[PDB]
Amino acid sequence: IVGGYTCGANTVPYQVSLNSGYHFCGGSLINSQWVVSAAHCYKSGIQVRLGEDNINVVEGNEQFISASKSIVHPSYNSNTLNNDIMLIKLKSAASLNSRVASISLPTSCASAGTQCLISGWGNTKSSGTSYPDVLKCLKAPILSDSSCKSAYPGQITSNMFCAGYLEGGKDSCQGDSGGPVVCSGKLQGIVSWGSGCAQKNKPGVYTKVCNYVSWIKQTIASN
Ligand SMILES: Cc1ncc(CO)c(C=O)c1O
Ligand SMILES: [Ca+2]
Ligand SMILES: [Cl-]
Repeated sequence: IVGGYTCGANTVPYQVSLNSGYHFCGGSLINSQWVVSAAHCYKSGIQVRLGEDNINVVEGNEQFISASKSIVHPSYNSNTLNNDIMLIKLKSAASLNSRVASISLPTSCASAGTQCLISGWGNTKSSGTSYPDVLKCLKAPILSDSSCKSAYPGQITSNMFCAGYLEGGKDSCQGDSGGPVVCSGKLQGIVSWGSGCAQKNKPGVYTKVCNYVSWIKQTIASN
């Protein structure tokens, strides 16, 4: 996250770190046994780390649970990042509490200047490299479909939205991938991609979760 703020320990209790010896991606806890992330975050040997603030210090609220199964979306395209969504089942149920809690799936999609909370352990610099140890937060509105398409010609599908600021300075960034965008208590986005970070006219692009809820519920109900 570039130009955001320190969230505060466990203030984003649905935020997960995906760990293959190091943090490589975010995710969102959607019930005691399931995480949603980006398909582009897929790899074997995932440990899900819940209850995390400092990803480099054991602070006392962590639950470390191995993935038993990963399900990349049937229609995921790695070239276009169309359908950039995957589900991860935990080998054991997370113990849900005030600091480890699932985030509601949407019943409807979000719209315009709906303010959203984007979070992750990604890079905090635009033209440098600094990875934070504690979770960073950005409040950002969803941008118009027309603005998003104008910003990224021939790249934005109906399964994508832009959120952030066309003036730049505030954005998601590398290592935020797969993390949440929460708008009025609902998981509406997954951190998907961008052109650099916090560049003018190049806001973050997000997986439109509302398109995927029937697939998420069907998949969870049969696995
Ligand atoms: C610009 C930019 N924005 C977001 C992400 C999230 O992964 C990445 C990397 O995957 C990136 O390069
Ligand atoms: Ca920790
Ligand atoms: Cl910078």
